[PDB]
Amino acid sequence: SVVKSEDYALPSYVDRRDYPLPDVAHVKNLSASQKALKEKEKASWSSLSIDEKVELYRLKFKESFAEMNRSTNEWKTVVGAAMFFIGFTALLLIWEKHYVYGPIPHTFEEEWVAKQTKRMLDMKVAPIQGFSAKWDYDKNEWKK
Amino acid sequence: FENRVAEKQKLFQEDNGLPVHLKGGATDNILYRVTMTLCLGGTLYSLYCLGWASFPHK
Amino acid sequence: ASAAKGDHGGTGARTWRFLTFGLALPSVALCTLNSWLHSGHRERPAFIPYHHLRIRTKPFSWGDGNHTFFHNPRVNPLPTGYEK
Amino acid sequence: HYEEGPGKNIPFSVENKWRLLAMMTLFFGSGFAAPFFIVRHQLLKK
Amino acid sequence: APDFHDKYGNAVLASGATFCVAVWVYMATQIGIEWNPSPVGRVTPKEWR
Amino acid sequence: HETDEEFDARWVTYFNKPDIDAWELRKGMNTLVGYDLVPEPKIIDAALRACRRLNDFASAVRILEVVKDKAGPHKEIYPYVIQELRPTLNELGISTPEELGLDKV
Amino acid sequence: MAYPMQLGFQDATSPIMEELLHFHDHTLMIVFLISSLVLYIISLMLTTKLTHTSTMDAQEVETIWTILPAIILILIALPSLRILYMMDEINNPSLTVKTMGHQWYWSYEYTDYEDLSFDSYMIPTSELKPGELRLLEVDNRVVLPMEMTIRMLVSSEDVLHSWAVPSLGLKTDAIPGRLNQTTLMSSRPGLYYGQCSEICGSNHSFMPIVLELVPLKYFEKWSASML
Amino acid sequence: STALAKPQMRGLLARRLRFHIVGAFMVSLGFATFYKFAVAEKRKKAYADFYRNYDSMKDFEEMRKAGIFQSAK
Amino acid sequence: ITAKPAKTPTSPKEQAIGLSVTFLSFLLPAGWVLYHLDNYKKS
Amino acid sequence: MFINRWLFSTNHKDIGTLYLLFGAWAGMVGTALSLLIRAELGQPGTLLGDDQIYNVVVTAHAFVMIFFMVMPIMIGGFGNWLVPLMIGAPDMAFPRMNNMSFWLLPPSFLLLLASSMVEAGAGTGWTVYPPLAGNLAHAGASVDLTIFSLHLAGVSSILGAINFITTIINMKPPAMSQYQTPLFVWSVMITAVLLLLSLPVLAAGITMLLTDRNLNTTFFDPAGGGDPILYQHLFWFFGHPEVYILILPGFGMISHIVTYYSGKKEPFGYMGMVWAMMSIGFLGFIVWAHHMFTVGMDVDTRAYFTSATMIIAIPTGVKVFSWLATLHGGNIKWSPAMMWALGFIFLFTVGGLTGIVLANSSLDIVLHDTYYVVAHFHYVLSMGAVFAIMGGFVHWFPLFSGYTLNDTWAKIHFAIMFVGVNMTFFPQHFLGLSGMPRRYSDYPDAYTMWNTISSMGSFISLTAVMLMVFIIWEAFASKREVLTVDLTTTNLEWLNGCPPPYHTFEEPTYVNLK
Ligand SMILES: CCCCCCCCCCCCCCCCCC(=O)OCC(COC(=O)CCCCCCCCCCCCCCCCC)OC(=O)CCCCCCCCCCCCCCCCC
Ligand code: HEA
Ligand code: HEA
Ligand SMILES: CCCCC/C=C\C/C=C\C/C=C\C/C=C\CCCC(=O)O[C@H](COC(=O)CCCCCCCCCCCCCCCCC)COP(=O)(O)OCCN
Ligand SMILES: CCCCCC/C=C\CCCCCCCCCC(=O)O[C@H](COC(=O)CCCCCCCCCCCCCCC)COP(=O)(O)OC[C@@H](O)CO
Ligand SMILES: CCCCCCCCCCO[C@@H]1O[C@H](CO)[C@@H](O[C@H]2O[C@H](CO)[C@@H](O)[C@H](O)[C@H]2O)[C@H](O)[C@H]1O
Ligand SMILES: C[C@H](CCC(=O)O)[C@H]1CC[C@H]2[C@@H]3[C@H](O)C[C@@H]4C[C@H](O)CC[C@]4(C)[C@H]3C[C@H](O)[C@]12C
Ligand SMILES: C[C@H](CCC(=O)O)[C@H]1CC[C@H]2[C@@H]3[C@H](O)C[C@@H]4C[C@H](O)CC[C@]4(C)[C@H]3C[C@H](O)[C@]12C
Ligand code: CUA
Ligand SMILES: [O-][O-]
Ligand SMILES: [Cu+2]
Ligand SMILES: [Mg+2]
Ligand code: NA
Repeated sequence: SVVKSEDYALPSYVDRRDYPLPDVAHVKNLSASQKALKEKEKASWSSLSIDEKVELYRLKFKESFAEMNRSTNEWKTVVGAAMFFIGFTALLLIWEKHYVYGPIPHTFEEEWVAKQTKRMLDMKVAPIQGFSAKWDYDKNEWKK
Repeated sequence: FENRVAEKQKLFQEDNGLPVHLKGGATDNILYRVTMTLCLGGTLYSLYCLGWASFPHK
Repeated sequence: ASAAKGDHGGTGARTWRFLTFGLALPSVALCTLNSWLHSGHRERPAFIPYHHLRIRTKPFSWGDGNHTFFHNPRVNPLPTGYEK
Repeated sequence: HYEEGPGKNIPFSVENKWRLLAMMTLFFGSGFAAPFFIVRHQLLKK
Repeated sequence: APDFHDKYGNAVLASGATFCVAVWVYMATQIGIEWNPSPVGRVTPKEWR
Repeated sequence: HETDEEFDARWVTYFNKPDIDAWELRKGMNTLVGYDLVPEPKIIDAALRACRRLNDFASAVRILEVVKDKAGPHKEIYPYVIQELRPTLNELGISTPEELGLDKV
Repeated sequence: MAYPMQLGFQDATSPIMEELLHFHDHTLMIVFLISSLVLYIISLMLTTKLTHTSTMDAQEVETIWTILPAIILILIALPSLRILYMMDEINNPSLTVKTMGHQWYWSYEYTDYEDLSFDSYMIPTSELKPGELRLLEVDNRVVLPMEMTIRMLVSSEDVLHSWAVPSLGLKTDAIPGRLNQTTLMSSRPGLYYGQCSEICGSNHSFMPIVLELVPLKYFEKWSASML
Repeated sequence: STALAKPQMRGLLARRLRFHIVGAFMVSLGFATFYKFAVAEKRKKAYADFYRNYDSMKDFEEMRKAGIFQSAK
Repeated sequence: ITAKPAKTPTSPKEQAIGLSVTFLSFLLPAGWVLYHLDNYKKS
Repeated sequence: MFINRWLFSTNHKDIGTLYLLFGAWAGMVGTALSLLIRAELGQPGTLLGDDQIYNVVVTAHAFVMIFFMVMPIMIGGFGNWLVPLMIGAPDMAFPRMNNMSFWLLPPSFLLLLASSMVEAGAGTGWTVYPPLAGNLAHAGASVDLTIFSLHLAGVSSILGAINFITTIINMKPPAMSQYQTPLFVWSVMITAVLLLLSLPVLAAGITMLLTDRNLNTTFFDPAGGGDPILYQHLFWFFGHPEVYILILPGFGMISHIVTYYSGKKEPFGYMGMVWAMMSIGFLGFIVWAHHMFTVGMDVDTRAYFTSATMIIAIPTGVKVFSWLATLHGGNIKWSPAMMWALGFIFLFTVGGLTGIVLANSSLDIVLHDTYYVVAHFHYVLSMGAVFAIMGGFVHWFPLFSGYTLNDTWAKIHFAIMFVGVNMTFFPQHFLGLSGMPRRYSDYPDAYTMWNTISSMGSFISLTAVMLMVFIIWEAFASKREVLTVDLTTTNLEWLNGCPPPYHTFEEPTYVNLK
């Protein structure tokens, strides 16, 4: 029933698939009816009804193996919330770009970059693989 | 000299609840207050000096 | 130094076996690798009949008198130079 | 002797969660803010 | 009995993924960020000398 | 290193001890399920009969549960085990977890 | 120089830089393999309901995971040290050039015959000619003969700097009171760029290196032109 | 139909591990082969091809004509 | 781990408050300094 | 009573709590500095100023993260809280000296603050190399305050090391040998031996820098016959051990976490784990010059240091495979601490492997002083040391506080942080291979895309840090008091409840010999 803080020095109940028979019964204090059932249990189990058998099981254990092993929907909450917060971060980045950053240098302007690109090809920057390798110097175009 | 350790043992085991750094009596409190006042005052002073040194001066 | 290791509590057989297999023999293994890896003959240098080397003031009491005890023909010249 | 148990073994109080939020906000906020204001100080200094 | 994740997990996942993609796409494409992609297959080289 | 046969026999003897107590039943099962095996029917048989001597029906059901659980994805093991145990289940009146509906969330 | 969205090394301009590229490919294969094996094994450990929680004996398996990494390390160290000793080889240069680091620019001295020296400063962004590269150009490039073994001597007249040219595989610290030597051999003409590679104060980011590799006859014309 | 036969009941975890560590080896092998052709040999071929008939004077003259050099107009 | 129910449960509304207050306490001071950077690099 | 308890402490748990508070606050400072770095680099051009203000930020970022966040949290915080409990001891050997190791850190931090406020700050790198750090290129008080900051941090840790070694050798139950103590205890003891031996050398080195700057010595000044490279040897003789100091307590916490959430009573291959930590600690003293492969050393020296550095992969690999073998066969509990530890195993492995790349002196010529190095050490520090810290904090927070966290929130926090650190640092490999130098406030235009992405990653990690503060608040706000935990038979620190009483083990454990 009710676990108390002053009880950490005592054996406790656990539902763990690799500790199938815990140190204590799930239900410690039995009612008059429950004690009766435990007396019946000393006779043949064939004389136990299904409902009574389940009640004996639920005296001893909290969750069954199928119950303790159940999957949950938690991953949906975790993945969606994480995406929410990652989305929130982009708001910060938008704010930074709007109020903090000034213009970037003029070397990123389209005409500068076109000229820069030609000069890099003229000096054959990375001509084996990296860059000029990808320019067709005969056809004067990017290698298709 | 004579061995007066037993009398110091009696003094420092007296059940008066005092922590060891004060158990010698009123002299301990004086020395403690001198020490702590110098430490805390000197620390305040060091902070003042930071503030002074943090801006262009002289 | 404290070296960089750590144990004691008790220096005992178990600790010294730990040191033997965990530090001492691995170090021997490493040095064995390093050595048998830098082997491979060096070029023997030009023979020069320096007077402070290949000393003979009395014949050696074995062989022909003129060969050192662990004479290696490949790398130990005689006073007149490398043999054969 | 000292007080023992959850929320008693700490140099700050958790008796009121909103007082606590203020404390924690001052505590972590002041550490996060200090580098921005030092940078401002150095940029303003000269 | 259904927990928070049974009740709301589907909505959290859908709304979170939607917000995230939309705001990042916007940040990436609509506010003047210079990504400086490769000029290969993009830039026409222009005379500089 | 014992043969499987000697391992199994040790565990059958363990659970067959007539005056085995509750602590020993639990110790035995909780130890056994740490190994990389699903216990042989002859072991489970001895364990269920110890449950009988200890007037503990619920642990009998729990033992059937952990046998199924130890098989992991190997779905053929539990029906074979239940097959081999059905004489004992009948003799002792042990309902399976499934019969008790304890296999459903 | 580097180009936008580059993932790997600048194209090799020297034989030693090509050796490093092949050695890096070899080592990165191993890094990717071990990384991916660890990732896979993590997923393998985490994806079964089967259990085994009693004590496991470790001796046999630890032979394998000490001997196999030992062999892999040897397979990295063998080509690694081959290249190390290759870089160190007697190369007999035909030219020596000195460079001196300063806050914040490089000077160069060609004192084999003529006593030539000059300073090399970054071109400010506001003075770049159209199509020139931000933070990388200099006013006076290190003119050098291609396809020739060159001895570069590096030092500093103030704080530490470091003289680097990635596409030649070069990085030599510039330390006052010390004369460090490296060897430079460009397989190709062209312009090769590098940047100061030891923190040196206010303008550490802004003191680049530019080599200008040209045929010997053109190098000689250039030196002759400095009389 | 009749009696179920005894499935393997011992060492299921070890059997799973062995099968997949061997499988991981096979993939590693395979990947080593892919990488040596898609990356390492590709790079070796690219440099060897570039230089096999490379004309460093012709390359220089092209750069010179394009005006890239300070020292050689 | 097992635990008693919350002595002073924190509702989703309460969490939204604590979260917002926490995030603001990091963002607003830094924001103020960074917003005013240009205003600093001239004084 | 408040002052007696919190300023005059002689209690290992309260002193551990002070260290955790201190290190958390330091972690905010260090995070702010990292965001200033990444704001400067987040687009081309100049945001703040030239390399001076920028590298004052970089320098402070490193000192704060290493000396005021990681070491106080791992060694002062988890070490003080956990080590006496894990050996059943009633406190540390020198409970009063322990309190001085703590109270030296706020003064140390104040000196670091003062260094950045006076003059133009110490824009030297955390390595503080002369002559840049000398009295002509860094005239004025900033570098001297930085040296004094390190002196006080050094004394704090040396005394703490003396305390931990003495406690761990002398205060175990009389039946417990060293080979019956938990791996986290081993990891602290070995870390403490490394601190004891390495910090005095650093102290010697920075004292010589102090006297070069103020008493006209010339240890590092060629004009007097000194040598800047001597400083580098002295610094790195400490600085390589220091990175093993930063990771070893992390290894010890990872061992406990992986064991616990695999449902195991013990880590796989205990004696191999002890061997591996001792081996790493020993090898960590004979490799320092791999920080110096471009300074001009002779080729045989570079070959020795290449080889000796790579062999550390062997014991480290034993630990990685033993963690995997601890997971093997487990009943895995997918707790947030387990997520931190799994992320640790993989990402620490990636960073260790790029360290092995860097160990090759030939390739290090091209990689040295580039962002490849930055990528290497942030995988082992931002995704190794920090993940071990986060895993241990979420695992043991209920022990220290008596309250549970919200596990779903902690899992969200892990997910955000995982994305953020990988987005920040993985592209820095490309920046390094392609030649972007360290300690630059601005970069050639070709480097823009990956710098942009890396700075976006740093903001995601900032969102995680903020969320962590809220999560800790939520736990203290809701007050879910712990009842029981699993596996106390193999996790003694839990067996006095949550939180444990001020005094524990007043009656020591009973352990017999047989
Ligand atoms: C959690 C996500 C957060 C978001 C942030 C990202 C996280 C990282 C995940 C990203 C996961 C990526 C897995 C492999 C990435 C290699 C990319 C590459 O093409 O590499 C190129 C090389 C250099 O290569 C070259 O010299 C030429 C390259 C181009 C070849 C010709 C093709 C031309 C077109 C190029 C197309 C691109 C090819 C890519 C091909 C891609 C194949 C995979 O660079 C390098 O060495 C950089 C790497 C240095 C050391 C890290 C190795 C350890 C990683 C193993 C597990 C991943 C851990 C990630 C850590 C996290 C993983 C879980
Ligand atoms: C926690 C901190 C930490 C840790 C643990 C490490 C661990 C290692 N580090 Fe690193 N390092 C730093 C932090 C760290 N480092 C820092 C901060 C710097 C920069 C200093 C500065 O300049 O500011 C740096 C710099 C640095 C350099 C200098 C580079 C330069 O400046 O040019 C080198 C070179 O050898 C290096 C190597 C290594 C190696 C080989 C390891 C090894 O210990 C890694 C061993 C681990 C593995 C290899 C992974 C696990 C193993 C297996 C799965 C087995 C199979 C593997 C193989 C067979 C290879 N580190
Ligand atoms: C432990 C060490 C550590 C850590 C964690 C970090 C974290 C980060 N670092 Fe840092 N960094 C260094 C140590 C570290 N760094 C060092 C030594 C240098 C070299 C200095 C030099 O060149 O001189 C360096 C350099 C460096 C550079 C290169 C600067 C240059 O060369 O110009 C960059 C650039 O992006 C960078 C960025 C970041 C970022 C974005 C993070 C982020 O990932 C940070 C994100 C936040 C966290 C990881 C949380 C931290 C807080 C806690 C863990 C407390 C949690 C609280 C409780 C448990 C209660 N770092
Ligand atoms: C581990 C491998 C080696 C193990 C040791 C091997 C031999 C040890 C023998 C005794 C050593 C004692 C000293 C003897 C002096 C010389 C032996 C030196 C060791 C040796 O063996 O030297 C060899 C010469 O031996 C020679 O001359 C002649 C060698 C034989 C003659 C010995 C003469 C008697 C010496 C007198 C001893 C007096 C002792 C008095 C002690 C009094 C103490 C109170 C060297 O060979 P090499 O061909 O010249 O060079 C190698 C070329 N490839
Ligand atoms: C640039 C200028 C930098 C200046 C930095 C100065 C910083 C420090 C201010 C130091 C003030 C020191 C005040 C006295 C400290 C005495 C400590 C001591 O003596 O500690 C003792 C333990 O250390 C032991 O023994 C072992 C032996 C005693 C160690 C005492 C060391 C003092 C620290 C000096 C610095 C050392 C650095 C060394 C390496 C370079 C006792 O431990 P307690 O826990 O107290 O009691 C335990 C009780 O059972 C005793 O009855
Ligand atoms: C690297 C870590 C930092 C991450 C980024 C922080 C995320 C943004 C947080 C918001 O910060 C606020 O932004 C306002 C702008 O939105 C500023 O108001 C400023 O701008 C307003 C309008 O332009 C005026 O009304 C105000 O008076 C003026 O102070 C205000 O000072 C600042 O606190
Ligand atoms: C002997 C010692 C302790 C054994 C014990 O008393 O429990 C053990 C612990 C770790 C062992 C080492 C580690 O398992 C790592 C290596 C593994 C190789 O298979 C043998 C050498 C190897 C270096 C081992 C030698 C030796 O067996 C060590 C050092
Ligand atoms: C780096 C250090 C010198 C520091 C100094 O300049 O002050 C020197 C002193 C002794 C040297 C070592 C010793 O000379 C012994 C070895 C000699 C080998 O040729 C290189 C490795 C070798 C292990 C050396 C490495 C390195 O050069 C050492 C360690
Ligand atoms: Cu000159 Cu950096
Ligand atoms: O230092 O690695
Ligand atoms: Cu190192
Ligand atoms: Mg350097
Ligand atoms: Na910038």
